[PDB]
Amino acid sequence: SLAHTAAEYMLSDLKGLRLELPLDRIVKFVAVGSPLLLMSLAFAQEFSSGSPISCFSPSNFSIRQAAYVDSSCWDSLLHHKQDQDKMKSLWPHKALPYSLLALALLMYLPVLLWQYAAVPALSSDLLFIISELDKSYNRSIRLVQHMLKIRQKSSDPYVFWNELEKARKERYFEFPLLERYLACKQRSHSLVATYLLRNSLLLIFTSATYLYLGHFHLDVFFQEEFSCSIKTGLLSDETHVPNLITCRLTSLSIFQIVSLSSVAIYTILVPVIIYNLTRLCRWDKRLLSVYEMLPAFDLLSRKMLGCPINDLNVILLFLRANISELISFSWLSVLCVLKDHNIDTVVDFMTLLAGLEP
Amino acid sequence: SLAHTAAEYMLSDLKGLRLELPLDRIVKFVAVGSPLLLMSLAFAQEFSSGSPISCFSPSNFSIRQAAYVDSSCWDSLLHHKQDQDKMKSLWPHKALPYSLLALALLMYLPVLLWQYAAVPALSSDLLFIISELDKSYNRSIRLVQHMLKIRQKSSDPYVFWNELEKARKERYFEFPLLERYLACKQRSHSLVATYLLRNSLLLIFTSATYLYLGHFHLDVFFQEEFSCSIKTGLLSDETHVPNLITCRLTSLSIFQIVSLSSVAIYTILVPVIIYNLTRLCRWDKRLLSVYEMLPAFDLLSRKMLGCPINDLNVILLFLRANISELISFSWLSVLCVLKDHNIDTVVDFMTLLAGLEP
Amino acid sequence: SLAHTAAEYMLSDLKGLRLELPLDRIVKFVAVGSPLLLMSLAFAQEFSSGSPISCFSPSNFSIRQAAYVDSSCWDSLLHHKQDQDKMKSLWPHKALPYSLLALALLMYLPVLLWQYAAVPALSSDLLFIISELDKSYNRSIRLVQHMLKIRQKSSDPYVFWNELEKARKERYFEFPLLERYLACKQRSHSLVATYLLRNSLLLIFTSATYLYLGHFHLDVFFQEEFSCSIKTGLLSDETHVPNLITCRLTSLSIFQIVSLSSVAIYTILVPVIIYNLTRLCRWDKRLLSVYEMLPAFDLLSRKMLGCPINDLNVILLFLRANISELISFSWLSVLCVLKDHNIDTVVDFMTLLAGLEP
Amino acid sequence: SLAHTAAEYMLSDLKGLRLELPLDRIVKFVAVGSPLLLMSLAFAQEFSSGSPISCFSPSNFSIRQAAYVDSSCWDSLLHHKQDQDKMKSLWPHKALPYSLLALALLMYLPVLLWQYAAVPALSSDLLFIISELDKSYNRSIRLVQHMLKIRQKSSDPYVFWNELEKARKERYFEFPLLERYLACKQRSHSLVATYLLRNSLLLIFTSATYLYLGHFHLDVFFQEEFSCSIKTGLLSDETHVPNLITCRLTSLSIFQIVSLSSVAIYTILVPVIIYNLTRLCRWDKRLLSVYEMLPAFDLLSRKMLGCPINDLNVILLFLRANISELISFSWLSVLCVLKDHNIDTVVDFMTLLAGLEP
Amino acid sequence: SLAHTAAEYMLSDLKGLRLELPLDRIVKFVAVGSPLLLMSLAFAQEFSSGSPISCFSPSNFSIRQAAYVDSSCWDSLLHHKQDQDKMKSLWPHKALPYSLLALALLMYLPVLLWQYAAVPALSSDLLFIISELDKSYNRSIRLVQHMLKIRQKSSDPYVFWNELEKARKERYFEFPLLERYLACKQRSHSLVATYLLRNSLLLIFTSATYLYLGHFHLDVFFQEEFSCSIKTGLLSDETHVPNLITCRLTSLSIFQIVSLSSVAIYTILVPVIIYNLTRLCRWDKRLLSVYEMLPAFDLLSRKMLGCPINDLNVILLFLRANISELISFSWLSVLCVLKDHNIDTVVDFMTLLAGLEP
Repeated sequence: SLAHTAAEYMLSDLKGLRLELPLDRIVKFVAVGSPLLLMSLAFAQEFSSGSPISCFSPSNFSIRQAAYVDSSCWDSLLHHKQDQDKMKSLWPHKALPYSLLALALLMYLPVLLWQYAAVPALSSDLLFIISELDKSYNRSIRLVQHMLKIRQKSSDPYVFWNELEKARKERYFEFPLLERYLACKQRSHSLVATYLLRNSLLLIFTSATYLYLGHFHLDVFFQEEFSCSIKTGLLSDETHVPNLITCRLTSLSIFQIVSLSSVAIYTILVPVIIYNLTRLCRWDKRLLSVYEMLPAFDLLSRKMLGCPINDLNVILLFLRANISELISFSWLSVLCVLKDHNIDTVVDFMTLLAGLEP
Repeated sequence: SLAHTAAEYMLSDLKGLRLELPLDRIVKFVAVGSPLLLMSLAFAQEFSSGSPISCFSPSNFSIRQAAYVDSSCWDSLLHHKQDQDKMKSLWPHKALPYSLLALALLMYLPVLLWQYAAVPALSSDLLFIISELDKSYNRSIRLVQHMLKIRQKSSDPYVFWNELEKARKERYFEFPLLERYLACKQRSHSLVATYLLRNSLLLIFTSATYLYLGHFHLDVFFQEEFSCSIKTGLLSDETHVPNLITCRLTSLSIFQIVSLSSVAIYTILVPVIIYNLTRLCRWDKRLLSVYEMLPAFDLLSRKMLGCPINDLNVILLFLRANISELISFSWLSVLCVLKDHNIDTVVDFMTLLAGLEP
Repeated sequence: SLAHTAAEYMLSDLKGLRLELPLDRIVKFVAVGSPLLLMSLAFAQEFSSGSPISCFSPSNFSIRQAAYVDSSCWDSLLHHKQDQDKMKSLWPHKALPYSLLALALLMYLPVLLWQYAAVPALSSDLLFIISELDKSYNRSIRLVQHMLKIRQKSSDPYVFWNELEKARKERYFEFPLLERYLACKQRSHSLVATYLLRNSLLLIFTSATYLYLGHFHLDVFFQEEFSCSIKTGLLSDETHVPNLITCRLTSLSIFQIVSLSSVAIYTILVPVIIYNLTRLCRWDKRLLSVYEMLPAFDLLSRKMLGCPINDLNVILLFLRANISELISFSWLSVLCVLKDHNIDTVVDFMTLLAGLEP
Repeated sequence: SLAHTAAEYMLSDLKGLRLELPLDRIVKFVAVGSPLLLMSLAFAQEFSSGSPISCFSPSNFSIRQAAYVDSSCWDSLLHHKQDQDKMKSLWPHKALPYSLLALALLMYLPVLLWQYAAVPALSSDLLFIISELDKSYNRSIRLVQHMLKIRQKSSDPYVFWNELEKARKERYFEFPLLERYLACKQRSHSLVATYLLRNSLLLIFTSATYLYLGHFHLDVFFQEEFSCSIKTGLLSDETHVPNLITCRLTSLSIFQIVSLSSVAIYTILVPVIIYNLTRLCRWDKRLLSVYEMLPAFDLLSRKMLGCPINDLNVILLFLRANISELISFSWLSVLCVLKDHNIDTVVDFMTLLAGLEP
Repeated sequence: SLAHTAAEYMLSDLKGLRLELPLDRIVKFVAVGSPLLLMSLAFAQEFSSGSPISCFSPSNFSIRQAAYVDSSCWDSLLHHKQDQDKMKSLWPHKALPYSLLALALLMYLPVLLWQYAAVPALSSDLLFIISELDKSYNRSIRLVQHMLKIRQKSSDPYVFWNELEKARKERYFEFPLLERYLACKQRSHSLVATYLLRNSLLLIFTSATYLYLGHFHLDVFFQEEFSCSIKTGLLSDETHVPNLITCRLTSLSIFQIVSLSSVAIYTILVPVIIYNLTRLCRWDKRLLSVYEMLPAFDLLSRKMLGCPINDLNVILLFLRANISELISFSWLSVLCVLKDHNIDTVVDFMTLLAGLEP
């Protein structure tokens, strides 16, 4: 079916960076593939419907005549009630796959906008941050690997605290170009617009589905039998039944079940995206206690102020997801025992030297 | 069929770590793939159903009329018993594929929540622990080898009973970071909760399946014949049978066998999960006699006290499966002849140099 | 469906250079693949049409006679209206797949034309320009290295407003080699209009679609029944119905939705190509500030004069996508915010030596 | 068919070691795939059964009435014999594919038991044993070569009959870790239990198949006609045949041939299992003569006593299978001409020297 | 069809050794694939059989009654001839695919027997022989090269007829282990039995096929019209024809064609196997003349005495096939011009240094 091909092409699972959160990933699957899956079950496989409409034609009719009769009403679904002559339409029955595929394709717009308008600028400059925050450790592997050796002969903090203080606050161990970089991305507001827009389109599309099911569905929902007319044109001058009565919809159950499942999936989907939206309303202070002492991570910790709608929010949010690839997947992750003013300072430094990598 | 594609994408069998225990793999495979296989076998392959319901129409009816009749009841299963007019439903016969697919999808949530909420941190801990445990080889044979070489040069107390403290309490024998890490780890309880909840979800889903098969099934089980009505609408003003009796279900045997198989497989499946849960109720003391002599492995056996519900328990359980990968898949495993107080400790030592690796 | 094969072969997704604008790629995709999607949806999958026409033959006819009836009228679509004898044709219903396939294959013509007549000349110029423009490493920081060290010896305006006049006005800082190329390349006007012609081709194609839809469609839009004639030949000498009335078009709905979708998608598409056409109508000076300071990139900002219809426009626009690939972007990226005259001349310098890459 | 997919997934043919006896492999193949082959041939391909039952309905009945007739008997297989009213059922004809599939899944369980309960420990043991065995070469040719080189420099007792004791009881010729390892492993009884259960499960399963064929089959074996009844419900008040006689089974020949093939194949298979079981009842001394002269292989032949039910028997049986991989697939295998006391112990020597590998 | 799958799995076309004579390969291919090809051709593809039996029921019968007539005799093929009551059966018409599949499976037994019981030992022998004979190049040219270099310095007996003795009876020119190995393999008679059985089982199977075609075929070969009986049970008390004559077999042509092709192909195949059997009955000495000059190959030509049923025979037959892989595919193969007593031996010699390879 077309659903399988769409799922293969659409919604199918730099060079190492993770540019997309597992929450948003799961939301994208559960919002895109669900209508495709419902289409696949509905119009194939388990329920081979065959003819979606059946008619109780009079016995005098021939087989070809009955075929004409029950083929001339599916494209003319009109309830010719005796109550003037309010011909109520049941066009959602013939348009259900259309609506499902339209919803499926509408679900793919926000991810396209996120992939097109924000991925390149994000990717290039985060490659810049990862390409710069690897030599900060290379400083340590090349100038504090003897920090123990010059110290170990003598004692007292005069050979601990100030020996490297001017070798950590210097020309060699600094990155002031990044200071201006983060200071300025604190001011810009372009990248947050993509995220908020991505969430808002999914919200408005879910509301659109809600209203669509509210107006057209839920009205012809317990209706299964209607009377149609055939003598409404060139056939009016013929001696046969003026009204073909009791055309029964065979696929009412799948209609009801598809509608109910479509309601339920979006009802359970709604809270996840609002949680993702409120994720950006606060400044995260989970492990900032250790970030303030780390040399390069200190400037991540100091610019922790002001209104929480800034590009630095998104940058740090994506960093925390990429902070454990292979190299920061180290003592950074290992430092879980320093989470419990002269002894805490020296104990923390020996643990830093205990993980002396090579 | 959707069964083949679902089994392909879903339930399809770092870089070396074993993040799943084999019994868990077996139980997830059995509990997930079985509904797929049953629904595939039932509604395809050997028994071509055709139409699940057959009707005994009066001979006056035309072929198209009979098609309308047997199509207007497969979506309107309502037994018009003469006993007022208790219209008992027979919906599960129609809803069986939906029930199977919903059960299959529901059973797969626990593995998702495990792989998302436990894999990263647990993998980090395993990699760290194995990274410092692989060092322990050249710490008992590269550090203690001058013990028997000194033992032959002296006799008793100062050479074999007064050397076991100046060498064991030595800075090349002591691992502070690992001990502090284990001390911090055994206090944490975050990781075990995932294990308990993933098992409890399996139990609660099995109980829900039992409830579903107990209330909806087991009632329409020996019923194969039910009389329907068609003149319950505008067809009331027509000259034909008022109660079309004897619309017969065709797939009753399939219904029975599917229900019985679903009951039996989960009945035999239940005890494994409770066994897995109670595996954490005790401290494993099978081979601690050999850990307590090794430098690094003494710490693992030392912090075995108090209530066993801690992350240290699960981390040891998942480590034990990985102590036999390629490097600890060595002398440690070869140390099987040490399971049978001055001759014991020497005999334990030249066996160490027997497997001197290079 | 053959539409799947066409989408697989056509419209299927040097060695590093990007030669297509992403917006142009999206326009190409939505213009080419859409008619294939409508054709595949319309005549397969969800809607098993069967026979697009049905006939209400008299009951005297046999099965094969009715087969002759409904086969002799599908290929002879002529409404024998009683209003002299204007047999209106109903041929668009038959020719819809031909029209869709013709439109889809017509959409690909501008793509092949641009691929064949633009890319060959374009690629060499772009790669050459990149080859010389990447040279600033051994042009700027090697040749402007003796600026900061020179500063501290002397004082401000006689150390940084006198050595500029000789250093930049010196052979090794000069790039007139590129200057003759760029100057002679702007005299050319043969290739400037290739892009304009490429856009106008698809614009004329869209106009053709509009005229075809407004002329032949939109007339047979609510006509679903018609009376045919069978005794319009050698059967004229027979005793049967002369006007075999009531031939009903069962697939009118598919016709209406495909026509409406074809109108709507192109209606949304039209302004995008106009925007792309207007993109060439102005000088882009968004980041001209950074270009003029760097030696090599200074020439790019230098030659922005005259009418904006020049080849250099095409090179620069297709180059901005390729200028940001790996190397030239890195230096241009590190500045971004810097858009805010003696301190400015130096603060931009230690930023350059902050990112000394090795 | 499902049989093809089942054969694809299951029953499908470290890093170089052979963990399965070829006889056990062919036993597994012929014991698992045979019911799959019978399933594939019986209900597909050559004999498109269609409806496995046919009914001699009265001529007055309509087509749909006959469809109801032959659909209401296949799921209600009950012979309404006039002999009270012993309604003998013919359920095996329906349950044959289910029975075959259940047998197929059942007979594969011992493979899982062997793969899960014995493979890792066996692999560790064999890996240790070959890892130590490969070293035995440069200890009898690199280390004993100065026996014949000294032999011509002297004569008889002190050069060939007294040097074989000083040169055999030396530390370079001793393997005490091996000796203790095999001494401890011969006491264990865990590994043999898995193998004996593996054979016993096959034997019990074959006996269960014999009982199943004996009781339920072999009774409905020459019956092809049975009189059914339809007036056993709401059709009791109807004017039709009270005993619709003569329902004929179409696939009786398939039934008989499948039963005969099923019994015959396992009857042929039985002796191989008991042969495999009794292979453990004796100590194998086929080439023990050559083992006793090699340094490392002497200990293998030394612990050759007592009751043969030990894990040592299994480890040696599996060792002989991998004794010809790439390195022992050499001089040891070449040592076949030494199978035909002063000349014997020197003639066997220069043969070792001639095969000096590099 | 299972014909395609069976040809895919079986009959499908160390690391360099050729362990099968290609005549055996082609004869196995022809003997195994021919029944599969016949099965695929007969019951699929070109000749869409439909139903292998047609019945002439009286016109009073209904359509379902006629279907019961058709299906009540195909499984009860019994010719009720009026000649007492010899119910001659035509079961081979039904059992032809069964016979073809059984024959195809039976053809595979000798192949697996040879692959399992003889391949390892023969492969080991060939590996050892090739490994030792590949050293023979630098033993007749790098050892014997100082013959003509000395022959030109002397004249006749002591340089070309007395130096051929002290040099050919020299340690570096001798391969005693090869001679002893070949002598040991001469007495053994294990591998020859495998080849003899591999041919004998094929002969026995061909004779069995001839007997099968003789006894059951060739009797019902011109019979296509038989009269059956249907009132042979519960139908006896009915009013219809007692002898429902003329059930005509519509697949007699394929029966005759497949029988003729099956007998013809085996008749053609018979001589090849007996030729292969006789191939082992003589010592092959086609190029023994050039073998007796070479150092190591002289031993091979030496041991051709006595009865030709020995293992060295089969070894040399397998050698002559793989003597031309990559390194003996050299001067040895080039030694074709030396096939035409003092000038011959020198002429035999400088050709060796002419092909000095490097």
